[PDB]
Amino acid sequence: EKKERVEFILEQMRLCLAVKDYIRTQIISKKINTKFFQEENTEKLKLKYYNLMIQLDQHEGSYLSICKHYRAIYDTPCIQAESEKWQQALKSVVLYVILAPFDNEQSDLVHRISGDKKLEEIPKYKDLLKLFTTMELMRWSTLVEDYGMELRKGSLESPATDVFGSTEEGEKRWKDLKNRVVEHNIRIMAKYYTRITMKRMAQLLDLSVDESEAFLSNLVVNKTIFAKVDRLAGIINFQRPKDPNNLLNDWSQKLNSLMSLVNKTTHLIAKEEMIHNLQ
Amino acid sequence: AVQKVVVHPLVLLSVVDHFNRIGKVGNQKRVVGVLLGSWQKKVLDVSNSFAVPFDEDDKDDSVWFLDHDYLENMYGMFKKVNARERIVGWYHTGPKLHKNDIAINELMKRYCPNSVLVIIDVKPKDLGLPTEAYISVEEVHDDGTPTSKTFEHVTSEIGAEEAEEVGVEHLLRDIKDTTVGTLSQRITNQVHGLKGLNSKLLDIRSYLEKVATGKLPINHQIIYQLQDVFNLLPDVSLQEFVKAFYLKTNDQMVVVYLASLIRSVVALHNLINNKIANRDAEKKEG
Amino acid sequence: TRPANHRQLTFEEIAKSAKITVNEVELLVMKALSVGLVKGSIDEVDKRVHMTWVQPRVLDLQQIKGMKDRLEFWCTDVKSMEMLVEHQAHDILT
Amino acid sequence: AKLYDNLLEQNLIRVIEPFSRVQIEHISSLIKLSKADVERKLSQMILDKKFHGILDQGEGVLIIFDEPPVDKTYEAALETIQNMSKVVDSLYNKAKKLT
Amino acid sequence: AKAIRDGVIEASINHEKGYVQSKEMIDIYSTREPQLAFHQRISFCLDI
Repeated sequence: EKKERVEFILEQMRLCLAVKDYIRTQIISKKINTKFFQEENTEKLKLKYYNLMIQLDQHEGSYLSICKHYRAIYDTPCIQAESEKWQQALKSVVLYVILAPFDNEQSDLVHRISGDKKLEEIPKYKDLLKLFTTMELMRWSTLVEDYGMELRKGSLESPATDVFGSTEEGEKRWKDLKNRVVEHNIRIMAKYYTRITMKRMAQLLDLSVDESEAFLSNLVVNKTIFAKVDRLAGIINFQRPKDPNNLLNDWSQKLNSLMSLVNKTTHLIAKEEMIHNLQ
Repeated sequence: AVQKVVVHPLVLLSVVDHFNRIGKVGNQKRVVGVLLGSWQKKVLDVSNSFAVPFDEDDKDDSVWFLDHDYLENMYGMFKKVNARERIVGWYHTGPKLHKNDIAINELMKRYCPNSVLVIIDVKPKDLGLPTEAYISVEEVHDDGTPTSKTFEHVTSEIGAEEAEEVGVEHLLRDIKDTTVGTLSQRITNQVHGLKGLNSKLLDIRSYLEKVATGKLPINHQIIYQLQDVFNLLPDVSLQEFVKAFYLKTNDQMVVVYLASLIRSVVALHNLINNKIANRDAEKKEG
Repeated sequence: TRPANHRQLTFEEIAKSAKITVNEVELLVMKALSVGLVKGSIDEVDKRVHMTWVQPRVLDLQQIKGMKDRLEFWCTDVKSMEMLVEHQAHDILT
Repeated sequence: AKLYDNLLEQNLIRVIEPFSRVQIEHISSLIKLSKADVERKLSQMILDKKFHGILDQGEGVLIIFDEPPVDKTYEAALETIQNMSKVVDSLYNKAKKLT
Repeated sequence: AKAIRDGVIEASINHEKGYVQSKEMIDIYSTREPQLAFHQRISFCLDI
């Protein structure tokens, strides 16, 4: 049986949520996340399976398990024709790509949400992904004055009220959005910045040198951003290893690129002579 | 698109013998024919070929003919004797890129999608590999003509085969610089290699012939690569190149020192194996 | 214009040649590296940048003189280094 | 207690990581511990060689530096030497005795 | 002074003060002396 048993067994997971029991909820949802190839008449039912799967992923930190969740509540063929209830579907399809942790899944997820005709009807949220796509971001206070106000505006206020209203999960979105904007500096800082002073970076993060060291610490002990900081001269630097072999090694790389390069023109010249000095 | 080509010695001689068999015309005839073979795994292959009857007049040199009935019957015989073998393109004898070799490809492109041509050499002399293949590309572009189409050379080499190598090495019997040791690379690429770089330095000098005197178009699409070469000329000797260079030379010569260190002792052991073969043979035999 | 000997300019030199202040030339050149017309590293504490790759431009019949001359004695370094190979590597293979 | 040694040193490798040099007065503040036992304990790290670096007595700057040295190349060519020396010692036993 | 002059030791004497300073010269490996200490023995070991 395809529908009724599923309707029976997806009921009691919200009862486990009334227990505040996720360890049972995910096991009894493991029965049904493999239940598919039935997308013919189940209009609201799979959407109830998803809306009982907002919280199992929403509670602890899982801001990237909600990816296929939120595009899966972009997926359902009814939602396309309830535009303002579909406007909050444009909200939930963008309020995680920031919020998901840094990943290759995020770095192509920006392309999975990018290139859409009907998502860019919101003029803000093409620019939001444009910011984390492009170069240096305007700190945090120069950002929240431009976009911490449109969350109340538009026909789109409700998952932005899932960002606003809860001050604790919401505060986790203030500090996770704040994590993405304080991190977005640090990425390209490590990319282009050979050796920068500590005060210049604490000034481009608009906060303390101590909290700046807390930001650089948990990422270099994460070793996702390697840095060699200083607490005597404030002279920090990024990607400064000893390099015994990469000098001549990448020099040999320059040789091979060079020989390919001088090989590139040689077979190109002869036809350029034969188009004006053939006959 | 097309990576490279595979040319066999069988097709290599299978053009030249036809140049011999029409060599009795004396005056002028280019060996143009039909190139057969496959292309698989994005690698072009050339296995069989034949030549088409072709004539050409110097006055009104924009007129070509291929007896396509002869193209149908003999290739039907060839598909018949070998269904695996099929068409792969065409060829012309290619001294210096004759002018009907812009549409010969457009004439018979209705058979092969990438109807490739092959320039061969009739008088074999160079310091490299005298086997050429172009490919057709067209452009509604830049500034030459609103209808513009110029061939581009795909890299070309002689494909070998286990079947044909018995005939290759059988019919060489002349000289073969095997015993690949410390000096095979020295002569195939360190002696021959720098003189390989000689002609590649010479060809940009042959383009440099237009400073004020050569052909009327000037650069446009030549000078980005030219600026890129002198832009990408390698790093000078001021840093760790000499250091880490001396480090790694200073490490490689350790291994050389160990190898020479063993080899003498080995040959010494061999001489002791000779003096046992001398001293206890002189008294025994006499 | 700078040769491949140094090609290392400073933010004071950008602040002179482009008369734009100290706190905006880095935002200029981060945008320049984002666009990709120039390819070089940025030092903050020595106030210098190590520019390596420039966008190629066009040129008249005068730059081909300098490129011709830097080519010409570069030929004979290949002749000269090859000459030891032919002379000393003569008896290894005739 | 012994778990507290490994937890003490687990923090002690944790905060010491991101830099090359610091004064002992900041790491005493940042682990929130003293300076004498931390100075002796860091000395025990660079005595037991579990952490390596150097220390200062004038103000307590810990200079941290690491590279993995080339080791495989020289000694593995060096024990072949003392093999072959014994081989030449055996060459006495078929060469010096014989001819 | 002649120990400086003839080669041997390099660094300076503060002849006014009296201390003779000496610099720490390490990394003689990338200094291409032990390549010569090789090549003397490379050639000879090939010879033997």
